[PDB]
Amino acid sequence: MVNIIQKFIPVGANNRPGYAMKPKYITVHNTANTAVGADAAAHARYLKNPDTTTSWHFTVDDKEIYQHLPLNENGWHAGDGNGSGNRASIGIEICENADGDFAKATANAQWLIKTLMAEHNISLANVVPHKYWSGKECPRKLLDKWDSFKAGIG
Ligand SMILES: [Zn+2]
Repeated sequence: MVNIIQKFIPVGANNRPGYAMKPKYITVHNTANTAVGADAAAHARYLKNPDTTTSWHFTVDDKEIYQHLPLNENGWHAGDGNGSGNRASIGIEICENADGDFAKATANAQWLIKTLMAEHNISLANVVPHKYWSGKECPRKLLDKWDSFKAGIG
């Protein structure tokens, strides 16, 4: 059990569409941000920035987890417009801050996905990477061994 801090993007913000959502998929991402301090809390603040344009539900680092959006709304992260990526899936971001431990962040993320699958009846097969929707190289550090990553969710 990892601690999940809720810090919802305010209603009204540009990056919070508010469109109703019934998640059927779960999209895994990698911030691709190696800067020091670029953790979960950092992304929560970043997302509440009035000029931010993207948005997702969870951000994971080696220490804890932040929720930016309710699970009944969508976010912009799968880069596939109104496709199921953005409109029917829970977006999760795994931090890569050089001052943290990616392996530990991944273990925390695997726990979150497992719990998320049980609460919204989402099969392991519907746990896909960002690359599944837009074809972009994301999660970069996870793609190479993607099958092994899912095998560890349990
Ligand atoms: Zn991504």
